[PDB]
Amino acid sequence: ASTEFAYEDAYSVTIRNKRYTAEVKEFELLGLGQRRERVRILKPTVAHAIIQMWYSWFVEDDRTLAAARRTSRDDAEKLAIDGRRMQNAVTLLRKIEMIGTTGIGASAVHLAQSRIVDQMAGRGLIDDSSDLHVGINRHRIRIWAGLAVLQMMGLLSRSEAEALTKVLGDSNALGMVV
Amino acid sequence: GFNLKVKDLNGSARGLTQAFAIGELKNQLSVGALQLPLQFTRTFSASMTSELLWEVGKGNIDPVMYARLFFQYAQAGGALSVDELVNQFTEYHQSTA
Amino acid sequence: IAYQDMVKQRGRAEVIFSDEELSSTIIPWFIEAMSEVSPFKLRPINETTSYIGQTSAIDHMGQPSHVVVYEDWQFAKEITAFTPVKLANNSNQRFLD
Repeated sequence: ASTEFAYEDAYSVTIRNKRYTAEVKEFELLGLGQRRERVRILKPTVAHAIIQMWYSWFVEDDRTLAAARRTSRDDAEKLAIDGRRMQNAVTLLRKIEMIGTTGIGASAVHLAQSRIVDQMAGRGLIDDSSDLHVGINRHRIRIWAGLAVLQMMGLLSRSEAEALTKVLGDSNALGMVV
Repeated sequence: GFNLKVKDLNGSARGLTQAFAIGELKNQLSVGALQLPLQFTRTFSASMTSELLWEVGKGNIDPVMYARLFFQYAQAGGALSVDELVNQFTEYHQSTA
Repeated sequence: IAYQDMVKQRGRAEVIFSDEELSSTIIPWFIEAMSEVSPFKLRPINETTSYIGQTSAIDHMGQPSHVVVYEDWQFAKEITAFTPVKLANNSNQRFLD
Protein backbone atom coordinates (compact mmCIF):
# COMPACT_ATOMS: atom_id res chain seq x y z
CA ALA A 1 0.00 0.00 0.00
CA SER A 2 3.06 2.29 0.09
CA THR A 3 6.06 3.04 -2.15
CA GLU A 4 9.85 3.33 -2.13
CA PHE A 5 10.73 7.01 -2.23
CA ALA A 6 13.31 7.69 -4.90
CA TYR A 7 13.29 9.51 -8.20
CA GLU A 8 15.78 10.09 -10.99
CA ASP A 9 15.32 12.11 -14.12
CA ALA A 10 17.32 14.01 -16.72
CA TYR A 11 16.69 17.02 -18.94
CA SER A 12 18.65 16.97 -22.18
CA VAL A 13 19.21 19.84 -24.58
CA THR A 14 21.23 20.58 -27.70
CA ILE A 15 23.02 23.91 -27.79
CA ARG A 16 24.98 25.06 -30.83
CA ASN A 17 25.14 21.53 -32.23
CA LYS A 18 26.38 20.33 -28.82
CA ARG A 19 24.43 18.28 -26.32
CA TYR A 20 24.50 18.81 -22.61
CA THR A 21 22.47 16.63 -20.22
CA ALA A 22 21.85 17.08 -16.52
CA GLU A 23 20.60 14.27 -14.30
CA VAL A 24 18.75 15.14 -11.10
CA LYS A 25 17.87 13.36 -7.82
CA GLU A 26 14.88 13.51 -5.47
CA PHE A 27 16.63 14.93 -2.38
CA GLU A 28 18.17 17.64 -4.57
CA LEU A 29 14.63 18.66 -5.57
CA LEU A 30 13.81 19.14 -1.91
CA GLY A 31 17.11 20.96 -1.38
CA LEU A 32 18.95 18.72 1.06
CA GLY A 33 21.86 16.34 1.68
CA GLN A 34 22.81 13.80 1.46
CA ARG A 35 20.00 11.35 0.70
CA ARG A 36 17.94 9.07 2.90
CA GLU A 37 16.94 5.90 1.09
CA ARG A 38 15.21 4.32 4.05
CA VAL A 39 12.14 6.58 3.84
CA ARG A 40 8.98 5.75 1.87
CA ILE A 41 5.87 7.51 0.59
CA LEU A 42 2.25 6.58 1.10
CA LYS A 43 0.82 6.08 -2.37
CA PRO A 44 -1.73 8.86 -3.17
CA THR A 45 -4.08 6.43 -4.95
CA VAL A 46 -6.96 8.91 -4.74
CA ALA A 47 -5.11 11.91 -6.13
CA HIS A 48 -3.63 9.77 -8.90
CA ALA A 49 -7.09 8.60 -9.96
CA ILE A 50 -8.17 12.22 -10.43
CA ILE A 51 -5.29 13.30 -12.66
CA GLN A 52 -5.98 10.09 -14.56
CA MET A 53 -9.33 11.59 -15.47
CA TRP A 54 -7.40 14.35 -17.26
CA TYR A 55 -4.79 11.97 -18.69
CA SER A 56 -7.33 9.55 -20.17
CA TRP A 57 -9.10 12.41 -21.90
CA PHE A 58 -5.92 13.82 -23.50
CA VAL A 59 -4.39 10.60 -24.72
CA GLU A 60 -7.50 8.67 -25.70
CA ASP A 61 -8.84 11.71 -27.58
CA ASP A 62 -5.67 12.50 -29.48
CA ARG A 63 -5.52 8.81 -30.31
CA THR A 64 -9.08 8.71 -31.65
CA LEU A 65 -8.74 12.18 -33.19
CA ALA A 66 -5.77 10.91 -35.20
CA ALA A 67 -7.64 7.85 -36.51
CA ALA A 68 -10.45 10.29 -37.27
CA ARG A 69 -8.36 12.40 -39.65
CA ARG A 70 -7.39 9.22 -41.58
CA THR A 71 -11.02 8.17 -42.10
CA SER A 72 -12.06 11.75 -42.92
CA ARG A 73 -11.49 12.64 -46.59
CA ASP A 74 -13.50 15.87 -46.34
CA ASP A 75 -11.32 18.98 -45.94
CA ALA A 76 -13.93 21.00 -44.04
CA GLU A 77 -14.23 18.22 -41.47
CA LYS A 78 -10.45 17.90 -41.20
CA LEU A 79 -9.74 21.59 -40.58
CA ALA A 80 -11.88 21.37 -37.47
CA ILE A 81 -10.17 18.24 -36.12
CA ASP A 82 -6.59 19.50 -36.29
CA GLY A 83 -7.92 22.62 -34.63
CA ARG A 84 -9.31 20.76 -31.61
CA ARG A 85 -6.17 18.62 -31.35
CA MET A 86 -3.77 21.52 -31.15
CA GLN A 87 -6.28 23.40 -28.99
CA ASN A 88 -6.33 21.09 -25.99
CA ALA A 89 -2.69 20.20 -26.58
CA VAL A 90 -1.71 23.73 -25.59
CA THR A 91 -4.04 23.54 -22.60
CA LEU A 92 -2.01 20.57 -21.41
CA LEU A 93 1.22 22.49 -21.93
CA ARG A 94 -0.26 25.49 -20.18
CA LYS A 95 -1.14 23.20 -17.25
CA ILE A 96 2.13 21.33 -16.83
CA GLU A 97 4.19 24.48 -17.26
CA MET A 98 2.10 25.98 -14.48
CA ILE A 99 3.21 23.12 -12.26
CA GLY A 100 6.72 23.68 -13.55
CA THR A 101 6.71 26.84 -11.49
CA THR A 102 6.28 25.51 -7.95
CA GLY A 103 8.36 24.97 -4.88
CA ILE A 104 9.95 22.00 -6.63
CA GLY A 105 9.39 22.86 -10.30
CA ALA A 106 11.40 26.09 -10.22
CA SER A 107 13.90 24.47 -7.81
CA ALA A 108 14.03 21.74 -10.47
CA VAL A 109 14.72 24.18 -13.30
CA HIS A 110 17.52 25.91 -11.36
CA LEU A 111 19.37 22.64 -10.77
CA ALA A 112 19.34 21.66 -14.45
CA GLN A 113 20.56 25.02 -15.62
CA SER A 114 23.21 25.15 -12.87
CA ARG A 115 24.64 21.77 -13.86
CA ILE A 116 24.38 22.59 -17.57
CA VAL A 117 26.17 25.91 -17.27
CA ASP A 118 28.92 24.39 -15.10
CA GLN A 119 29.10 21.90 -17.96
CA MET A 120 29.34 24.83 -20.39
CA ALA A 121 32.30 26.41 -18.60
CA GLY A 122 34.62 23.45 -19.09
CA ARG A 123 33.60 22.17 -22.51
CA GLY A 124 33.89 25.51 -24.28
CA LEU A 125 32.65 29.06 -23.88
CA ILE A 126 29.82 29.82 -21.48
CA ASP A 127 28.54 32.56 -23.78
CA ASP A 128 26.26 30.03 -25.50
CA SER A 129 24.13 29.79 -22.30
CA SER A 130 22.27 32.81 -23.64
CA ASP A 131 20.33 30.21 -25.65
CA LEU A 132 18.87 28.58 -22.51
CA HIS A 133 16.97 31.80 -21.86
CA VAL A 134 15.62 31.93 -25.42
CA GLY A 135 11.86 31.54 -25.70
CA ILE A 136 11.56 27.87 -26.62
CA ASN A 137 14.22 26.23 -24.42
CA ARG A 138 12.68 28.10 -21.50
CA HIS A 139 9.30 26.62 -22.27
CA ARG A 140 11.05 23.32 -22.87
CA ILE A 141 12.81 23.08 -19.47
CA ARG A 142 9.55 24.14 -17.79
CA ILE A 143 7.33 21.33 -19.14
CA TRP A 144 9.98 18.80 -18.17
CA ALA A 145 10.13 20.16 -14.64
CA GLY A 146 6.33 19.88 -14.59
CA LEU A 147 6.22 16.24 -15.61
CA ALA A 148 9.14 15.50 -13.31
CA VAL A 149 7.50 16.91 -10.20
CA LEU A 150 4.35 14.97 -10.97
CA GLN A 151 6.33 11.77 -11.27
CA MET A 152 8.34 12.24 -8.08
CA MET A 153 5.01 12.10 -6.28
CA GLY A 154 2.55 9.23 -6.79
CA LEU A 155 0.78 11.33 -9.38
CA LEU A 156 2.42 10.19 -12.63
CA SER A 157 3.48 6.82 -13.90
CA ARG A 158 6.60 7.19 -16.01
CA SER A 159 4.93 4.95 -18.58
CA GLU A 160 1.87 7.19 -18.86
CA ALA A 161 3.76 10.50 -18.73
CA GLU A 162 6.03 9.42 -21.59
CA ALA A 163 2.95 8.50 -23.59
CA LEU A 164 1.61 11.88 -22.59
CA THR A 165 4.54 13.62 -24.26
CA LYS A 166 4.05 11.68 -27.48
CA VAL A 167 0.59 13.28 -27.62
CA LEU A 168 2.14 16.70 -27.05
CA GLY A 169 4.63 16.06 -29.84
CA ASP A 170 2.38 14.23 -32.31
CA SER A 171 0.64 17.51 -32.82
CA ASN A 172 3.36 20.15 -33.08
CA ALA A 173 1.58 21.83 -30.23
CA LEU A 174 3.84 24.76 -29.70
CA GLY A 175 2.35 28.08 -30.57
CA MET A 176 5.37 30.24 -29.89
CA VAL A 177 3.05 33.30 -29.71
CA VAL A 178 5.72 35.98 -29.05
CA GLY B 1 51.69 26.40 -0.77
CA PHE B 2 49.30 27.71 -3.41
CA ASN B 3 50.88 30.27 -5.78
CA LEU B 4 48.85 32.71 -7.86
CA LYS B 5 49.26 35.68 -10.21
CA VAL B 6 47.40 38.70 -8.79
CA LYS B 7 46.77 40.62 -12.03
CA ASP B 8 44.45 38.11 -13.68
CA LEU B 9 42.59 36.21 -10.99
CA ASN B 10 39.96 34.44 -13.08
CA GLY B 11 42.86 33.01 -15.06
CA SER B 12 45.25 32.37 -12.17
CA ALA B 13 42.80 31.02 -9.61
CA ARG B 14 39.12 31.05 -10.48
CA GLY B 15 38.26 29.23 -7.29
CA LEU B 16 39.30 32.08 -4.99
CA THR B 17 37.31 34.79 -6.80
CA GLN B 18 34.33 36.05 -4.81
CA ALA B 19 32.84 36.25 -8.31
CA PHE B 20 33.01 32.46 -8.43
CA ALA B 21 31.64 31.99 -4.91
CA ILE B 22 28.36 33.84 -5.50
CA GLY B 23 27.85 32.11 -8.82
CA GLU B 24 29.01 34.44 -11.57
CA LEU B 25 31.35 32.55 -13.90
CA LYS B 26 30.82 34.91 -16.83
CA ASN B 27 33.41 37.40 -18.11
CA GLN B 28 31.60 40.08 -16.09
CA LEU B 29 33.07 40.81 -12.66
CA SER B 30 31.61 42.69 -9.66
CA VAL B 31 30.98 46.40 -10.31
CA GLY B 32 33.21 48.48 -8.05
CA ALA B 33 30.60 51.20 -7.48
CA LEU B 34 27.56 50.19 -5.43
CA GLN B 35 25.78 50.78 -2.17
CA LEU B 36 25.60 49.79 1.48
CA PRO B 37 28.04 49.53 4.45
CA LEU B 38 28.85 47.17 7.35
CA GLN B 39 31.38 46.20 10.03
CA PHE B 40 32.13 42.67 11.28
CA THR B 41 33.12 42.43 14.99
CA ARG B 42 33.11 38.66 15.57
CA THR B 43 32.79 35.32 13.76
CA PHE B 44 32.22 31.56 14.19
CA SER B 45 35.35 29.46 13.81
CA ALA B 46 36.45 26.06 15.04
CA SER B 47 39.61 25.43 17.05
CA MET B 48 42.99 24.60 15.50
CA THR B 49 45.64 22.39 17.15
CA SER B 50 43.42 20.33 19.53
CA GLU B 51 43.55 16.57 20.20
CA LEU B 52 41.41 15.69 23.22
CA LEU B 53 40.29 12.48 24.91
CA TRP B 54 36.78 12.51 26.28
CA GLU B 55 35.69 9.82 28.72
CA VAL B 56 32.07 8.65 28.61
CA GLY B 57 30.91 8.34 32.21
CA LYS B 58 29.09 5.96 34.48
CA GLY B 59 25.87 7.46 33.37
CA ASN B 60 26.01 10.35 33.22
CA ILE B 61 24.58 10.81 29.72
CA ASP B 62 26.01 14.22 28.78
CA PRO B 63 23.51 15.49 26.18
CA VAL B 64 26.00 17.96 24.67
CA MET B 65 29.06 15.64 24.56
CA TYR B 66 27.32 13.06 22.38
CA ALA B 67 25.94 15.82 20.14
CA ARG B 68 29.52 17.11 19.98
CA LEU B 69 30.92 13.66 19.14
CA PHE B 70 28.42 13.04 16.37
CA PHE B 71 29.90 16.06 14.65
CA GLN B 72 33.48 14.85 15.14
CA TYR B 73 32.37 11.50 13.66
CA ALA B 74 30.83 12.99 10.54
CA GLN B 75 33.77 15.41 10.28
CA ALA B 76 37.10 13.80 11.10
CA GLY B 77 36.22 11.18 8.53
CA GLY B 78 33.23 11.14 6.25
CA ALA B 79 30.25 9.23 7.41
CA LEU B 80 27.39 10.68 5.37
CA SER B 81 26.42 13.92 7.11
CA VAL B 82 25.69 14.68 10.78
CA ASP B 83 22.08 15.21 9.69
CA GLU B 84 21.90 11.69 8.18
CA LEU B 85 23.73 10.45 11.26
CA VAL B 86 20.88 11.52 13.57
CA ASN B 87 17.93 9.95 11.77
CA GLN B 88 19.92 6.76 11.82
CA PHE B 89 19.97 7.05 15.60
CA THR B 90 16.20 7.62 15.74
CA GLU B 91 15.54 4.38 13.81
CA TYR B 92 17.96 2.40 15.97
CA HIS B 93 16.53 3.95 19.15
CA GLN B 94 12.95 3.27 18.03
CA SER B 95 13.66 -0.33 16.94
CA THR B 96 15.38 -0.94 20.23
CA ALA B 97 14.40 1.35 23.12
CA ILE C 1 -26.99 -6.73 -10.23
CA ALA C 2 -25.65 -9.58 -8.12
CA TYR C 3 -28.26 -11.91 -9.56
CA GLN C 4 -27.18 -10.87 -13.02
CA ASP C 5 -23.54 -11.51 -12.10
CA MET C 6 -24.42 -14.93 -10.70
CA VAL C 7 -26.64 -16.03 -13.57
CA LYS C 8 -23.96 -14.94 -16.03
CA GLN C 9 -21.37 -17.22 -14.47
CA ARG C 10 -23.61 -20.08 -13.30
CA GLY C 11 -26.12 -20.08 -16.15
CA ARG C 12 -28.66 -21.55 -13.75
CA ALA C 13 -29.97 -21.09 -10.26
CA GLU C 14 -30.56 -24.15 -8.07
CA VAL C 15 -32.04 -24.34 -4.57
CA ILE C 16 -31.43 -26.38 -1.38
CA PHE C 17 -35.22 -26.97 -1.43
CA SER C 18 -35.30 -26.74 2.37
CA ASP C 19 -37.79 -24.01 1.69
CA GLU C 20 -40.65 -23.18 1.51
CA GLU C 21 -39.98 -23.25 5.24
CA LEU C 22 -36.33 -23.52 6.15
CA SER C 23 -34.65 -20.38 4.75
CA SER C 24 -37.76 -18.37 5.72
CA THR C 25 -37.24 -19.31 9.34
CA ILE C 26 -33.56 -20.16 8.96
CA ILE C 27 -32.14 -17.95 7.69
CA PRO C 28 -33.15 -14.34 7.51
CA TRP C 29 -29.60 -14.26 8.99
CA PHE C 30 -28.45 -13.81 5.43
CA ILE C 31 -29.77 -10.36 6.40
CA GLU C 32 -27.81 -10.46 9.68
CA ALA C 33 -24.72 -11.57 7.75
CA MET C 34 -25.21 -8.55 5.48
CA SER C 35 -26.03 -6.06 8.24
CA GLU C 36 -23.15 -5.94 10.66
CA VAL C 37 -19.95 -7.55 9.44
CA SER C 38 -19.84 -6.20 5.87
CA PRO C 39 -18.29 -2.88 4.63
CA PHE C 40 -21.23 -2.76 2.17
CA LYS C 41 -23.67 -1.48 4.80
CA LEU C 42 -27.27 -0.80 3.68
CA ARG C 43 -28.23 2.68 2.47
CA PRO C 44 -31.24 4.53 1.04
CA ILE C 45 -30.79 4.81 -2.73
CA ASN C 46 -31.18 8.59 -2.34
CA GLU C 47 -28.00 9.01 -0.33
CA THR C 48 -25.83 6.80 -2.54
CA THR C 49 -25.55 9.12 -5.59
CA SER C 50 -24.94 12.34 -3.54
CA TYR C 51 -21.46 12.81 -5.04
CA ILE C 52 -22.53 12.59 -8.69
CA GLY C 53 -23.17 15.55 -10.91
CA GLN C 54 -24.24 15.62 -14.53
CA THR C 55 -23.93 18.32 -17.21
CA SER C 56 -24.95 18.68 -20.82
CA ALA C 57 -23.46 20.65 -23.65
CA ILE C 58 -25.97 21.80 -26.23
CA ASP C 59 -26.74 22.88 -29.76
CA HIS C 60 -29.07 25.72 -30.75
CA MET C 61 -32.54 24.17 -30.17
CA GLY C 62 -31.17 22.19 -28.53
CA GLN C 63 -30.16 18.57 -28.16
CA PRO C 64 -26.90 17.81 -26.29
CA SER C 65 -23.66 17.60 -28.30
CA HIS C 66 -21.63 16.54 -25.25
CA VAL C 67 -22.87 15.04 -21.97
CA VAL C 68 -20.56 14.61 -18.98
CA VAL C 69 -21.24 12.60 -15.78
CA TYR C 70 -18.84 13.22 -12.89
CA GLU C 71 -18.03 12.66 -9.23
CA ASP C 72 -17.41 15.76 -7.20
CA TRP C 73 -14.06 15.12 -5.50
CA GLN C 74 -11.76 17.07 -3.22
CA PHE C 75 -7.99 16.90 -3.53
CA ALA C 76 -5.19 17.24 -1.01
CA LYS C 77 -4.79 18.03 2.03
CA GLU C 78 -1.43 16.43 2.84
CA ILE C 79 1.02 13.84 1.45
CA THR C 80 2.51 11.56 4.10
CA ALA C 81 6.15 10.51 4.10
CA PHE C 82 7.64 7.99 6.51
CA THR C 83 10.54 5.69 7.27
CA PRO C 84 9.48 2.22 8.54
CA VAL C 85 11.30 0.75 11.54
CA LYS C 86 11.48 -2.98 12.22
CA LEU C 87 11.19 -3.94 15.89
CA ALA C 88 11.51 -7.69 15.31
CA ASN C 89 12.83 -9.59 12.25
CA ASN C 90 10.67 -11.94 10.14
CA SER C 91 7.54 -9.88 10.98
CA ASN C 92 5.54 -7.03 9.44
CA GLN C 93 5.35 -5.33 12.84
CA ARG C 94 6.63 -1.79 12.34
CA PHE C 95 6.61 1.66 13.83
CA LEU C 96 6.23 4.10 11.02
CA ASP C 97 8.06 7.30 11.92
